[PDB]
Amino acid sequence: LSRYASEINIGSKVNFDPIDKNQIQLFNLESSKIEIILKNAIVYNSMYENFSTSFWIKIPKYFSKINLNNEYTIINCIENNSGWKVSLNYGEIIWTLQDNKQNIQRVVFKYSQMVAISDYINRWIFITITNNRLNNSKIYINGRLIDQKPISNLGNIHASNNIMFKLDGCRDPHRYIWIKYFNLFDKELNEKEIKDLYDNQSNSGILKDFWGNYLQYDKPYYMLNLYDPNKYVDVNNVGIRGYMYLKGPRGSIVTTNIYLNSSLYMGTKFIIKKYAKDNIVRNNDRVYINVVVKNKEYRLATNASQAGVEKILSVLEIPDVGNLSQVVVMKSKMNLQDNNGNDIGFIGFHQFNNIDKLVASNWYNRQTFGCSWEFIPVDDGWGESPL
Ligand SMILES: CC(=O)N[C@H]1[C@H]([C@H](O)[C@H](O)CO)O[C@@](O[C@@H]2[C@@H](O)[C@H](O)O[C@H](CO)[C@@H]2O)(C(=O)O)C[C@@H]1O
Repeated sequence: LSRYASEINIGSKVNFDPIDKNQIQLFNLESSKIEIILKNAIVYNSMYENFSTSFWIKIPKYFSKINLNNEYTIINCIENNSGWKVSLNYGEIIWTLQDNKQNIQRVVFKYSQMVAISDYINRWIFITITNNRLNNSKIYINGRLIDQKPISNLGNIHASNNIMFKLDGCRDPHRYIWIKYFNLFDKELNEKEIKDLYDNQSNSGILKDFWGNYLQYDKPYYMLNLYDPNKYVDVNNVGIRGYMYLKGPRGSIVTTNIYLNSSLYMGTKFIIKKYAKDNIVRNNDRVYINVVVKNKEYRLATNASQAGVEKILSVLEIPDVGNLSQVVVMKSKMNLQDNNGNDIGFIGFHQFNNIDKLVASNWYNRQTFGCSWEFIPVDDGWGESPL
């Protein structure tokens, strides 16, 4: 789907996401490419006309020293040494402009791999790049302005007729990217236009996992509580006599001079089960939550007749749930309901004798709280090994 091109050439080694066919995976392989041939009107050739581009990208973590000092192109629109391109490097997204007089200007976005929880590593991020031929070129990340450089000294920019989506110059043989929702604009977008594009293309009716992919059923997720991200979920004991609690701190995954992050595959995984025709978790879906303890699934539930508004959650055997409250209404996070269809509360945590146990409390519904979760599945772009 491209309203900019008359011909779309797809190499034999382009992979498409089966759950979300909008997502395109381009490998560091020579047939892993998509060339689009712009319509004659969309082709850029001017000294004064402003233009802007936007796209979503998910960049896997850089794992080794073979990734340092290796700027490689991913989106190429340069012909006869003139035009624009998007390139990548170790912890960098790079925008480059070239005129017909060997003038070059680069605008760069930088993110670190030496952070506990990154917002960019192996996660979908919205990139917007805007260009005002009378002053500056700007790069936005998730709608926030990051950096800007002057381009007014650049003469005529005759871009290419084609746009080549392909990893070019990359020395990492395992390297790939995910890309979707490429767009071109014949104006300099302002912050509000970028803000609206970011929200419009977010698919707010579908829940997303930690990496930005669609939330799915029968997919094991490691849980992260956004109020205190240094904790992970554990199960004291299975049965109505045990509870779920948040214990910390998280571990570390390290590779010297490359990355130092918190480990994400920690704690008892959650598995979302269907209750009330695909494997996509949408807003207001009523689902079941299964929790694995020692490689065995059990049903998350509680006894809402317990004292206090904070209803401590237990992990019971599925055949032995009885009439205990278990239905969860997913929301884009988890609103546990009783069998009467009434809210018991958003799933969060509450301190009980120095133990931050997971509770379902309507105090959240009344009122970032302890009910803010992220679902972290195993992903090749992260690289960690599940313990
Ligand atoms: C005590 C503390 O430092 N933090 C609280 C936190 C804050 O009250 C608030 O979210 C700051 O923005 O809120 C959390 O705790 C809640 C309790 O304060 C409340 O009485 O009961 C809640 C459960 O029904 C919940 O435990 C939270 O938002 O989860 C965490 C912490 O206690």
